[PDB]
Amino acid sequence: EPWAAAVPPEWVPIIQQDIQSQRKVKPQPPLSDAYLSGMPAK
Amino acid sequence: RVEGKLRASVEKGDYYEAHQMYRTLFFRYMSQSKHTEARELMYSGALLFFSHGQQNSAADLSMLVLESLEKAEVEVADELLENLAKVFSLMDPNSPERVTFVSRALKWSSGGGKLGHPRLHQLLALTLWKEQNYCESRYHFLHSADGEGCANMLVEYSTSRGFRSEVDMFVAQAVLQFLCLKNKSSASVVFTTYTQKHPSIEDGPPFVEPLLNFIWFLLLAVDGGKLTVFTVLCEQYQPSLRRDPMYNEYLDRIGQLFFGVPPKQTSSYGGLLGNLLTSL
Repeated sequence: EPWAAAVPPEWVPIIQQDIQSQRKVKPQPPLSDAYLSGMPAK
Repeated sequence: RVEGKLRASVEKGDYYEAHQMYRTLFFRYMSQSKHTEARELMYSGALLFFSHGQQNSAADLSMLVLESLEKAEVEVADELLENLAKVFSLMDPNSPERVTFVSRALKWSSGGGKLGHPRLHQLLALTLWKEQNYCESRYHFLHSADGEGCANMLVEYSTSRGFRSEVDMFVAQAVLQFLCLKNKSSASVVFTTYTQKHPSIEDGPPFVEPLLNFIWFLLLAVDGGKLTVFTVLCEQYQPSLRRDPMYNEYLDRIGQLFFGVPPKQTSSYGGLLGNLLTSL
């Protein structure tokens, strides 16, 4: 994994785990009014 | 002196009459270059009308406070900002006048730099938070230097109004937007405060939530000036970053601002919503 050479060594297991976790299908439910209210607006 | 006589007219309920007399003396003092006396009288008059529920007159006198500040080319000072935020807090939250006042007060506070002064933004945000107008509070916190207040507000907002699937997203959204304003200090503080104080986030870093590790690592990479690290992080956390369509656009902007990488996303939800340069 080339990416592992690029980051601090102590980050590597964390990122490895997170790469695996993100493989799991977990669809985001429709985003709340509250969350979307933080979107950019003119 | 004259304040005594005007105050008596308001207390008698002659609001229209007192209002026009305040205006008369304002323009008279202004014509005589007595800008300070003009502002002081209008401010005390505004407060007096607010105490009687006379919002339209109070708001009008509040605009004349700003007229004096503008004409006299007064600079920001703590007392002036606190005065302007006090008047803001007394205005009807559902009046176009409050919108008008805020816009004009922030413009004055910029010393037309043209960014509204961050202490005024902070004061506004605090009021708006107390009023549970979280959407507007957040906007002003983002233009403030107050990451810690922002975080505490967002904990309340996320738990009160957000969904349980969004707990990590609210802090990601705030950090990324602070960084788009090149404010890495507040970005770090909002992250640290939010993750520690939020009831649904356990001890960390590292965190169980990948999006939170991404944001933690991103702050370290930006503060260290490490472009190669930044690039790896954005690549390996794409599944998390796709949860908000705008995250990759914020990261394009952040890459540009901190490292000079030309923006990569061909897509522009920004354009749809408002262009990122001019809609944060």
